[PDB]
Amino acid sequence: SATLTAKNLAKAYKGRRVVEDVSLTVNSGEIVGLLGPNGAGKTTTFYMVVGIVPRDAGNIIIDDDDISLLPLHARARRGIGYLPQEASIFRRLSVYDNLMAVLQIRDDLSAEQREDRANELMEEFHIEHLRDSMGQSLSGGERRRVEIARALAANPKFILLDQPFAGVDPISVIDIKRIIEHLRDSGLGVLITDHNVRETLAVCERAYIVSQGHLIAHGTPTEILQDEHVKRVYLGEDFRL
Ligand SMILES: Nc1ncnc2c1ncn2[C@@H]1O[C@H](COP(=O)(O)OP(=O)(O)OP(=O)(O)O)[C@@H](O)[C@H]1O
Ligand code: NA
Repeated sequence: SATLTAKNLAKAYKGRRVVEDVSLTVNSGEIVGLLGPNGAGKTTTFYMVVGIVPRDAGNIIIDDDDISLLPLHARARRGIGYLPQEASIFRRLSVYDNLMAVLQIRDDLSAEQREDRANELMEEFHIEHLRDSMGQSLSGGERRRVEIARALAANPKFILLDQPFAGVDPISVIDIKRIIEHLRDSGLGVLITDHNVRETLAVCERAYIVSQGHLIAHGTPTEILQDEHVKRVYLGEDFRL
C-alpha cells in the first residue's frame, strides 16, 4: 500500500510563477488523473515529481519518506517512472533496440529476462511487426506505443503518464487503457494527464483539475464532468462527454 504524495509544489521561470501551489496523492493500485487547460502546469508538476526540474518549494514523499532531495536517478530507483509528453524514442535505434535500451538499466533483470521482457512488451503493444523499424520511421501513433512500452520497461512503482493518448487512434486507446488497468491491478499507482478528456476520465478513479498553476477541483470522473466551474474554465460550457 505505497503512497506517493506531492505537497505545495511551486515553480517559477524568469519571474513567472507557472506552478503556484499543487498538491496531489496517488496510491498503489490507483489510477489518478491530472487534467486542465493548456499552460496550467501539468508537465511542470510531473517534472518536479520525477526530478527533471528542481522545485522552488514543496515536498515529494513516498510512504513516510521525504524524497525531495533525491536526484532523478535516486527517485527512479525508489519507483518513480515518467512517460514524457515530447518524443522520447531513439531515432536511429530499432523498436527492439529502443526497448532494450531501457531494459539494460534494470538491475532487477538478468540478460535473458531482458530479452524476454522486450519480446513480451512488443506483443502486448502490438508492435512486433515493427521490431526492426527505426524509431524515426515510425508514425506518431506507433511511436507513442513504443514510448509507453519503454516507460513500462523501467518497472516503476508509480508511473507518470504525460499524454499517453496523444496521436493514438481510438482502438489503440482501448488497448492502452487495458494495459493501464493491468498495471493498476498489479500494484502500480498511475498518475495520468491527457487532453482526451473522455478516455482519460474513463480510466481514472479520481482526478485533479489544474488551471494557471493552481488546483481548481478534485473528484471522481462524474463529479468532475458535472462541476459547472470545471465546465466554464476547462471543458467548455457546452461540453458533452
Ligand atoms: N523553461 C520554461 N521557461 C519559461 N516558461 C516555461 C518554461 N516551461 C514552461 N513554461 C511555461 O509554464 C507554463 C506551464 O507549462 P506546462 O508545460 O507545465 O503546462 P501544461 O499544463 O503541461 O500545458 P499543456 O496542456 O499545453 O501541455 C506555460 O505557460 C509555459 O509557457
Ligand atoms: Na504538457
